[PDB]
Amino acid sequence: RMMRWNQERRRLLIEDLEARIALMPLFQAEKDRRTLQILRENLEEEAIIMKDVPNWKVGESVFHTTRWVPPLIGEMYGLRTKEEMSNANFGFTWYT
Amino acid sequence: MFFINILTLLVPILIAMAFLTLVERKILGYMQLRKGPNIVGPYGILQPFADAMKLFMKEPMRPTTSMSLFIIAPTLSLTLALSLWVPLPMPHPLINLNLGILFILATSSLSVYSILWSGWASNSKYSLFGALRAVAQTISYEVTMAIILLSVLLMNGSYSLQTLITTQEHMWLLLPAWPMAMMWFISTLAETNRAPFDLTEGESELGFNVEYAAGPFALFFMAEYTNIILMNALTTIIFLGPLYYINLPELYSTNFMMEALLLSSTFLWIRASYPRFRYDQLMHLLWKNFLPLTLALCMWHISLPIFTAGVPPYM
Amino acid sequence: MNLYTVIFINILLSLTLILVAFWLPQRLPFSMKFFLVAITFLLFDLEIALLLPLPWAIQTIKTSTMMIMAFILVTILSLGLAYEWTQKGLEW
Amino acid sequence: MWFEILPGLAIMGVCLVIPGVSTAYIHKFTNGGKEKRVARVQYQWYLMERDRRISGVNRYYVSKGLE
Amino acid sequence: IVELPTLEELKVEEVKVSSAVLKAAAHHYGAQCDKTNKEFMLCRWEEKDPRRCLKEGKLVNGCALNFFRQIKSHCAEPFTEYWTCLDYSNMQLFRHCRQQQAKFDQCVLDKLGWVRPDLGQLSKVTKVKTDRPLPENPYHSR
Amino acid sequence: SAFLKNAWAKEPVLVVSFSVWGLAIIMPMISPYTKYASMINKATPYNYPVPVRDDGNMPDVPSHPQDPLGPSLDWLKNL
Repeated sequence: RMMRWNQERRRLLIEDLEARIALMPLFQAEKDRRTLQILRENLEEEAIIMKDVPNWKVGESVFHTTRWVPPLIGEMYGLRTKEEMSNANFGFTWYT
Repeated sequence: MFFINILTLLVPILIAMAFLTLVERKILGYMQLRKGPNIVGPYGILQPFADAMKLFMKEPMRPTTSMSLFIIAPTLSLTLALSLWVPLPMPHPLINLNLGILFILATSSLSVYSILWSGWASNSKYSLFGALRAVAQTISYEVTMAIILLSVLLMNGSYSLQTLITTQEHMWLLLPAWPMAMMWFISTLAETNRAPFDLTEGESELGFNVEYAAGPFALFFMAEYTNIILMNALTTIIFLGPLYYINLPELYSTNFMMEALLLSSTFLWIRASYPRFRYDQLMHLLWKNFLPLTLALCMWHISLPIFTAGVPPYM
Repeated sequence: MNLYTVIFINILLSLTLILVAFWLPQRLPFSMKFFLVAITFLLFDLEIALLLPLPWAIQTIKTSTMMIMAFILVTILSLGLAYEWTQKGLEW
Repeated sequence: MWFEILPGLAIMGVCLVIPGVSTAYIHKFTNGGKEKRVARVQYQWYLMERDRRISGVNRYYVSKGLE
Repeated sequence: IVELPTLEELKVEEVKVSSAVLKAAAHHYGAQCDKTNKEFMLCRWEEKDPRRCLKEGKLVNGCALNFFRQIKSHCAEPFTEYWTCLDYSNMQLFRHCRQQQAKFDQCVLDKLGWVRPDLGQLSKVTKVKTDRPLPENPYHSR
Repeated sequence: SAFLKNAWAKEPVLVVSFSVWGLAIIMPMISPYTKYASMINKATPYNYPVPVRDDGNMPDVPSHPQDPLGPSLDWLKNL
């Protein structure tokens, strides 16, 4: 019975992993879209505060490579809502 | 709300914890041809509250000692035991932990200290030895206790106690793996220092309560009995899987109630029925009789999945 | 946090009891056997560790290597036990 | 007679079902009548969070095809 | 600088429906809309820079949106029943709801003709050809 | 053999203990399902399957998931 039950369960495990497999492309488009927005939004504020800064371009990759680089969760929310930051850092661990 | 859900899941267990002593002092009684406590209150219902009030009022003798262990230890025993009820998945758990059984195994392991600390804290060389008996046996039985769970998990797919409700939707894990249930039950009897395996509080003085009276006595005391339930409840989730219907969650808890009470009744029944084992007789069982059985049946539970193409679904 | 909330209530409940309990009322015991057990215990406790990831490792694509590895670990420790029995160890 | 042991067991039992029924209805009240989402793996937390952003602030509120 | 794209550039319609709803229809979305999905994904992987594959992404949301509009047109009631039951479960498990699933799946095989993809046949790798030149020097290697 | 017998009746745990040790060391070797474990677990799709560009030189790869080409788990089905 255990052999048959887990085989049934494994098939189910396959049926829902593929369900996200299908849903992922949408999430990828969404995540990126939103991610960039956070970076850019931070750019606006960045310029607003870095303009007065003496000879300090608003933003520059600490890394000279021009490859696209994912931002650290810290970069995305560090200057955003602290609560937002916290949620990203320890939100899942505390779950819900 | 969450706070209310902390009262429930605690008080209710504490009130039930009190009613176990009563159902112990009556079931042992009728087995021994005696009514048991019925004169205080109706049918002895007020009896557990009565002794609690006497115990707290008596002088915590604090007997001459290392003081902060005479106080910290009792607290650890109650804290770990009541804490381990935090993740139990009666129907829905309260704090669902992805590595839940490791939480239960780790929290149990910490209680061995309380025995070690209480034994060192009394200044009776006798006590120092008595604690040794419990501390040694606890870790010993822990070794088979842990391996028996690892065999289970490998057939459950995860460490989360919540998964077993989905693993046991067609059959109890007793049918399969009964050989370990027995070995989980006997190990549950050792880890709660109940009778067959109660060398502690044995001929020492029929060990780590020797110097403990009044409030400290009570806290461990409470701890032991809550554990008595918790471990029985873990048997009633891991091996005896109560029927689960997603539409009505309480028939899971209703049957969890019934199976837990019966297996809690069983260790009460075991106590009256058996003489206590010798200290070495006890370790002779685990290291000679059970550990070779458990380690081999552990391998059978890494093989049963693979060649029966039944590897359990993670998640 | 949810766990933190529960746990501090748990300590509070116990500290409350002991406090009321204390406020309402108003040299050479040694046997290598014991040390030896403790040791064995960890050798076994460590092994429990190397055996704990087995639930995740079951799903490993290899499978053959998984079991080949796990069976070797359990067998070599058990032989350790075997020699513990053969030797005066485990004979208290 | 043994039946006298029952009163005590009953009180224990009632006090062991409360917890299981309580935790399983203080969840279906706080989460809007829908079982609290169990986010074992991040994907689930993501989906959950995504839900929050989708409506109000709470994930339990669930927008549908009519949105 | 960073050449982060502007908001107006990244303001496109999205499904914005409860995870459950997507999940309930996921199996059919993986079916009716992978041609474009894949493309966006292939763009995404080979050209590590999302910024470069943003357009494909707007196409993604769009294709799905109508996918939903068509569902809205037909067998909508079924779908509504299936998602509501699916959402109640904590892990939104598919097997608790099979009677509701059969209706909607059956209906979409009467009204939309779309088909629920058999166990598998979504996990298998796909070949989608895209005009976007296989980015050379991805990783912008020196 | 004779000791075996008494062993079956005296110290009858080790006997059972070893027996299992072996039976677990054999069944895997000889079984009609052992192979499935590495497949059933292999198949379970956890990480997104990234699609390859169509040079058009590949007939093996299915151009669409539901196509009659590619891998199948009908072995998993009706298992």
